[PDB]
Amino acid sequence: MKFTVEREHLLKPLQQVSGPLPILGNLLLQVADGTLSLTGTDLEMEMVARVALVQPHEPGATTVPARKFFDICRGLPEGAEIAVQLEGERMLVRSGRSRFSLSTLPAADFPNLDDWQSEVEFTLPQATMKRLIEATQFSMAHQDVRYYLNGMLFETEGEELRTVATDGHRLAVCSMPIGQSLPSHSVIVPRKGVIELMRMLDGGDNPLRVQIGSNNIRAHVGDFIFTSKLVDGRFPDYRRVLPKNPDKHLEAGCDLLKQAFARAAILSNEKFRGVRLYVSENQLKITANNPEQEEAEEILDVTYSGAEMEIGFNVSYVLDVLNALKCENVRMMLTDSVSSVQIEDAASQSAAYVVMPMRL
Amino acid sequence: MKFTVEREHLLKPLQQVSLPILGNLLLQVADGTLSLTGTDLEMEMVARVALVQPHEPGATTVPARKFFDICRGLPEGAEIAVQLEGERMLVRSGRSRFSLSTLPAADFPNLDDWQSEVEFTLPQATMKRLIEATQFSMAHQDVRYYLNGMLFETEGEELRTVATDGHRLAVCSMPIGQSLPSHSVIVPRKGVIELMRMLDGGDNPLRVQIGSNNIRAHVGDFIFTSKLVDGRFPDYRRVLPKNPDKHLEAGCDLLKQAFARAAILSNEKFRGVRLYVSENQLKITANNPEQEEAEEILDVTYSGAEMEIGFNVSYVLDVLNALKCENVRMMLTDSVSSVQIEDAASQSAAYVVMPM
Ligand SMILES: O=C(O)[C@@H]1CCCc2c1[nH]c1ccc(Cl)cc21
Ligand SMILES: [Ca+2]
Ligand SMILES: [Ca+2]
Ligand SMILES: [Ca+2]
Ligand SMILES: [Ca+2]
Ligand SMILES: [Ca+2]
Ligand SMILES: [Cl-]
Ligand SMILES: [Cl-]
Repeated sequence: MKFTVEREHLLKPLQQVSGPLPILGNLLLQVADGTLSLTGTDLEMEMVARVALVQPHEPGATTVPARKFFDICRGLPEGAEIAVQLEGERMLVRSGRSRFSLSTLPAADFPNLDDWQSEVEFTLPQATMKRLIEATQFSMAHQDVRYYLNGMLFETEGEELRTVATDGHRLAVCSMPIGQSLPSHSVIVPRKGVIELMRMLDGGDNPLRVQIGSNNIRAHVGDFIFTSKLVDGRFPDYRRVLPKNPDKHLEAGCDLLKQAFARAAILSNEKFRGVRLYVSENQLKITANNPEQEEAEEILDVTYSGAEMEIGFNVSYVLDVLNALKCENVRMMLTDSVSSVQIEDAASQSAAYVVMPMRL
Repeated sequence: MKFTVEREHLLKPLQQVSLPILGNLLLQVADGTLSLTGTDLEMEMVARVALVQPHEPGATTVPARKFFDICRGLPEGAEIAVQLEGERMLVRSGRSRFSLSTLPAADFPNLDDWQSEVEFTLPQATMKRLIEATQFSMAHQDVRYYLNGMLFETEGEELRTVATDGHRLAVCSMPIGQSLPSHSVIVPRKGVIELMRMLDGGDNPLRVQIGSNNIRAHVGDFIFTSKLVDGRFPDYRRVLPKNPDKHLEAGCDLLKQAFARAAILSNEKFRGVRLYVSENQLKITANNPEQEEAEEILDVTYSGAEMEIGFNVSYVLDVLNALKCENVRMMLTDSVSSVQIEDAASQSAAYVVMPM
């Protein structure tokens, strides 16, 4: 196995196949039919990056320490030529008067995911999948014993793809039309897989092809192919959590709302983070207090014409939402003091967020 | 106690000054000035803010982080009205209202009074230079406590910093244009951090006062005071190689990046690399327990005798990173002695690394 390649034709592929038993700490390298393939895996998911070889090359395959190899390539100067050749049990890397000899492990020992058949497929712009994931990712659970929440639901229905995330306390949903007729279907992508998928998306003109099997998901964009197992479990139904008829709409500028809440949060309970809202004609008042009896109060002009009411909620969750929206204006959809709140960009129903009420 | 001040005039001060009462800031309105004081009993920062609007005298103590976070949290151009009521300190701006808990000003600790013995003035940029040139070589948590801080030495008209952990050393000397006595104090690491943090970067000069057990720095409307560390700091003069007459010169960034690449295949714990010097060439090698190997060859300016020597590469990289320069000079003795490293264009800082 031998190849010579420009440094910058390796770095993005290396970035993608690297991670965030010891062979899982290596990258599989393969030279075949004019192409260098690099694969990383943690047994649950895998990334394959292909790079065209325009310079003389010789076929073969090995595995090499991922972090050391990446760091060597990155440490070489911009534009450097990197010549690689297998020499016994070692991989030799040379560029200029810099030389390196890395340990290998056999390509035969690099683990594969089981083979599987694709049952649902669709293509969509990368920007669209990026918006879907970014809209909801922050509401996924981390390491909950309810293992099926440590991930994101992907739901196809009609011509729409939808993502849902919840940690069992708060919920995020995003839906976007993708212009293809789809079966009604849903799967749970593990949280790490979501993150890896997200980082594969450069926001470019390459279309994204998604293929979903009964136990796996695959995403293809240009020179990259990502494959992950699905979480084998039942996701909760997002539909029963959405408020039925939130008939009291408050609208206000996102930043003003966010800044008022961030100030109020400073004097809220450090563990439970409850803040109270008092809504009246075109006016919102936010209060917070803590066990030390310190108190915050914010009054803002907003748009509102419903009946007066008050509601409490977790200010950390509400701030998470307002930071995810990054938009001009926000809509808070209210029912009463004992019902959840749904929050949206005032100018788009594509993403919605639900936060539980708190009795304070 | 009442004041009303622009957000812009509180923020920098609050940031500079930021057992329960140690978590609070002491606020004092007296003689048309707001004083803000923060302390951890070892050191203290005081900021003075002139009050151009109506105000009433008095003092209290309030949670530092919360007050800072509320003031920062308010919008550009906010006016911040403050008054003691209770028990509580009220902060108001726009239609944002806050009630904070207090501890009595009477309880706020004072550093003991002390007398200035040595005093001088120098530019902010010179103190920045002195500290950044050496800070990275201080020990962290060494049982020789005085190595966890930084020596500040006056000699002739020079102010000098020295930092060392036993394994490598940094020294930097700068002229300050005043006749100074010969004196040395050791400033604790925390104090060195704060001393740096108060510069700022404007053209306000720094005024330093040194006592037998304290150092004080005045810049602008801020006064920082720290206790000193006792103990006998080593003599940089005995650490400098007596006659390192083998002189190698190389590009700083070229040299750094070569070491940084070799370091990848050095032992993770011991970090050793080998240097082979010969006529106008440097070879750097490294290897690890997995028998992986790195080799770098660089063109350098060298016409001394050949030799080889081992070093902890993290120590060398620390030096090269702290030098912000075009070319470096490595000054060698033999395979079992230290190396001295300087900017090829300046002698005002020097670095010493022990061989492995
Ligand atoms: O080890 C010792 O007993 C003294 C005192 C601490 C600093 C230091 C010593 N000897 C040194 C030799 C070299 C360097 Cl870089 C620093 C030091
Ligand atoms: Ca992977
Ligand atoms: Ca449609
Ligand atoms: Ca294009
Ligand atoms: Ca209040
Ligand atoms: Ca070595
Ligand atoms: Cl004022
Ligand atoms: Cl010097």
